[PDB]
Amino acid sequence: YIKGIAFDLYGTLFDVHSVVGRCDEAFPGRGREISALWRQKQLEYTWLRSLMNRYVNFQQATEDALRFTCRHLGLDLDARTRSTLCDAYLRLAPFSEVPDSLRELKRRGLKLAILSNGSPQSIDAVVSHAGLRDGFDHLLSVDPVQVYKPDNRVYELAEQALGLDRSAILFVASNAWDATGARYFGFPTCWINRTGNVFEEMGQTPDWEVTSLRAVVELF
Amino acid sequence: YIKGIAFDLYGTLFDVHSVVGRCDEAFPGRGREISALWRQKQLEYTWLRSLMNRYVNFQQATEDALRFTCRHLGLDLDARTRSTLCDAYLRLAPFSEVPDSLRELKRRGLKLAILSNGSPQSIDAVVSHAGLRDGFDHLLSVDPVQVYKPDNRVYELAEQALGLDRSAILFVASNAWDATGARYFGFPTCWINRTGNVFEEMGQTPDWEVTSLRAVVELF
Repeated sequence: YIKGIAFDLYGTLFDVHSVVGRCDEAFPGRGREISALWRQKQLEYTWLRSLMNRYVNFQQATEDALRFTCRHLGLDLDARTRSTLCDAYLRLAPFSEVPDSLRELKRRGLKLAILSNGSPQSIDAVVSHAGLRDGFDHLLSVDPVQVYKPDNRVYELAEQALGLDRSAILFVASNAWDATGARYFGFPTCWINRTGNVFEEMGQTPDWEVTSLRAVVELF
Repeated sequence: YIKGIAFDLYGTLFDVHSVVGRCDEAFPGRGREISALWRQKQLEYTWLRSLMNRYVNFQQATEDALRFTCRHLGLDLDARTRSTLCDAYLRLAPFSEVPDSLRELKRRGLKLAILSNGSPQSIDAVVSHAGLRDGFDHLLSVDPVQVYKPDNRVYELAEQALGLDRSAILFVASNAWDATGARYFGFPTCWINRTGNVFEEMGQTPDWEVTSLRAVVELF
């Protein structure tokens, strides 16, 4: 019996493809190439920094990842362009079904929370901009723990804040690596696989695999 | 004053491009595509498994990564092909200058060791096959620590086995992420950048950047 739901932010509720536009507007033609690398370095820097115990918040990791991407592509990223592209993450667009689904889940009397790598500021900005702030009971950031996902200390944070046991909290994630972690932690996991990717080969299998949040609403 | 040198194995002393051949022989035309993904999942699985505290040796991680790669490309990887491709890693070919350089470093009275993610069996096979076994004082595997690089517990292992303080051990690595870790640990680091890549954006900078081991020999 689930009483709450924890959602990953970037790539699950909000689409990061929105960034490719701003990237191509700054570096015409290469927008897709920049965004692709940026996304990869962003994740890599959070994983590697947590392992070396050298933490910096998501915004710093994002700035560092962009600086590496441009330097790696030979692109001259000036100060203002840097700030501009990085500000794009504060205006992501929610996936089409996201807004209506959040309302229905909430209406069913479910506790809804966000467990993201983003800083408390980032998370706030993104959800408020999309005007979805009111539909969330908790907006959790990994920041207080000074470590990123998939470190169990991050997941534990969701269990504490919601005041429920992990077995009554559903974990919804688009990244198969994130779902693997939460599954290892003990959260019953729902994987949102819209693009038909395959799960990671790290010993885990989600409890549910759906194509969008729509299937989640109908799970209740 | 350096008294010993720790070397990363896969990609630093021995070339993993040797695998692309066996891959293309099994799946003609797609050999490069398979190898590329395989290498990436291999590293990802070691990082993610260490973070979830769900360790399996390098050989297992390698088998799992190949199984994901083929399933992800739509390729039918049968049991025998699986074993065959995986056995390729036990026969990698050392970079051209590697053999002669190892002899000169050793001749200079330097303690030489290998600190690799590979299993004790893997490491042994690879170096013995190339006939370089005798040029190494220690062949260290992360296995005993039950965790992979860049976890500091892995690096500490090199400092203990060589019986020297980290400041007298030179760390030679081709992967900029590996060099970042060893640099954080305290090892004076030499990065072997043959293909002109850029260093990672994780706060570190190697002490030396060279194009091959040749420059290392001339460093003494």
